[PDB]
Amino acid sequence: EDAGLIQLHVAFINGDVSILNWDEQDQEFKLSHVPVLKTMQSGIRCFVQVLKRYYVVCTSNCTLTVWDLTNGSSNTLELHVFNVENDTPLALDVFDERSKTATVLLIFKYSVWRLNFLPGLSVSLQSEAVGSFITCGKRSTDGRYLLLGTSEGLIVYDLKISDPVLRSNVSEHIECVDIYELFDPVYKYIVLCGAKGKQVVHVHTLRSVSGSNSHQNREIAWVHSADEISVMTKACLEPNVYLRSLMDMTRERTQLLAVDSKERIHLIKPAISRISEWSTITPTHAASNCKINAISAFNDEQIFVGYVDGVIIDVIHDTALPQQFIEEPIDYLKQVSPNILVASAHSAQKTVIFQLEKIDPLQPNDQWPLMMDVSTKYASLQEGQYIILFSDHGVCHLDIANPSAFVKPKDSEEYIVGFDLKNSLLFLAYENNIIDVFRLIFSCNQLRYEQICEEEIAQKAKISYLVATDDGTMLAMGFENGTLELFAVENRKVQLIYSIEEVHEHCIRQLLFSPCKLLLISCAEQLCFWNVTHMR
Amino acid sequence: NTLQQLKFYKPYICDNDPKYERLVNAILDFLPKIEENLICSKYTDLLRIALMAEDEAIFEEAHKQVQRFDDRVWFTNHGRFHQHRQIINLGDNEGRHAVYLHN
Repeated sequence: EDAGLIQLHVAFINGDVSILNWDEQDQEFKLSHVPVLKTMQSGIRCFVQVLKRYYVVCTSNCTLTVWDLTNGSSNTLELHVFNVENDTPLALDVFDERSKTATVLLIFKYSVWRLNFLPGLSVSLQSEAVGSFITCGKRSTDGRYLLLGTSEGLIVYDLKISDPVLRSNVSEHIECVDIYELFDPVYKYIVLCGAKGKQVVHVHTLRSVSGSNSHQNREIAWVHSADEISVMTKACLEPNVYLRSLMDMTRERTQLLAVDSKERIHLIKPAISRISEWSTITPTHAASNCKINAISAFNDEQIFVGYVDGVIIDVIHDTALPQQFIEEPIDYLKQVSPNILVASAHSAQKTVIFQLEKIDPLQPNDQWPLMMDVSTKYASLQEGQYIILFSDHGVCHLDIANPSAFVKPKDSEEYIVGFDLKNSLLFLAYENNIIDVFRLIFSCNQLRYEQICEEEIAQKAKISYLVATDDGTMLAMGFENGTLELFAVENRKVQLIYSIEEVHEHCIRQLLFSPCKLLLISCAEQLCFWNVTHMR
Repeated sequence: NTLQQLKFYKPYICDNDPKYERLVNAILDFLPKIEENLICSKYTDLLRIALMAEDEAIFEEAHKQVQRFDDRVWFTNHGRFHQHRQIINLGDNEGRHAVYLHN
């Protein structure tokens, strides 16, 4: 208030590259006399300092400039900006305030700038390491603690004054669209609620024994074994067993974790892969040229597979490296057979023979991407065009492949499907609101009024899988872009549980089960607790 | 989606005991906590997650329904400290701008 001493005025800048002030103390606007002065060019984020004589101005060039209200217009202090190079092209971030009459607040990208009287360069703080920065929060009555973060589609961070501690937690995840976020004062009693991009609301209580749950848990893997459930998480191995709350924390900073068939530990290290009985010095050898994204292990001890950033694929304890002749690999898989088929980005399937070749693994069928499954004797190739079946001549080596069932489906084809066990039939289901069960034969698109096969009431994009099950019908799975449902071959029946809570399912959507032995069922997204569910 | 429900819950406790009373007082929790979904298609989670904090014999009385044949649901979904939540937002719908009232 520059008039009475009542109320806070409003001011902004039009496309006239001049400052515009509005004086409102009661009801309707006044605009007394002249603006008394203008502002050179235009900025983006502008606000008043602790003194009414000075106005901080921020432009789209991410620079710090100031035009004084009194004592001339443009004076000084364009000097010493920390970083002029943005991670992604944008404007300057939102300027903030403090409860102090001197110290002020600012945030720029991944860093937080706390400022003070005198030209600047006072306090610079960062909570921790990590997309583009858009949305940000703020607090007032709560003690002026600053809500912030790099991107944080999960676990938005809060910063307490002068201390690097996180008292806030997000179990609801979040999506990212708009900039709106804020927390209620709470009028006395304490608890918090806020809204964000997903158009939802988080409710949280800061009371707890320990924080720092951020980087410990993101995805979830599982130990392959027989009738034994052991789950793993981010930061490599965290021991977990049936009906036990015991948890240990050790971080070697793994990228993506896979598990062998036995108790042997298979893991990944930045820019290398490691295979060991237990992990101490973790011995290994690799000819790999660059960093590997993910690495996995078979059941049997024969060779290994994985997709690297480059041609070379490393193995351990075994000789006879793969033949390659492919740009970069995409989809891998596990087989107990000596021969292993591997999908590729060039969409040319590769035949890997153990400890020998005597064949040329060149099969450039189509330029449409391949993704494949297998039933028993037949290799099932699902392309971006049609689905073709191969007949294996032998488990030792694969030379010729006899075509059996190939057909061109309806427009807007389905991404990926799945098959049952101890059945080996033909199944083709359209992606939107319909699923059909067929017979092997040559090809059958016919259904008509003969019989009614299941139903699809939900799934549209990214249909996932399905598998053999107990007596009644068959089960389908996956949380991606929807939920999983249950239906009957000749009839309609009840369907299973919801996607647990959060959206954006983790990279591996596979469900943990034994087909005829099924008891426990484990499903989770990010921060979810023990997944154990059984039947009596 | 509730106050009416909720509004029922003040008067209609007319004759009951702490069993039923805290049962509702609890169930008040689900009311935010419950999620809007495919409606009743996926009715399934609600039943078993009513047992998260259990003063209730309800699901034990549901033993005459929840277990029936292969037609409706089978015994699954156990939980007992699973799925977290205590989440108050049931809407999936669109929005642009939002903020709290100062009062």
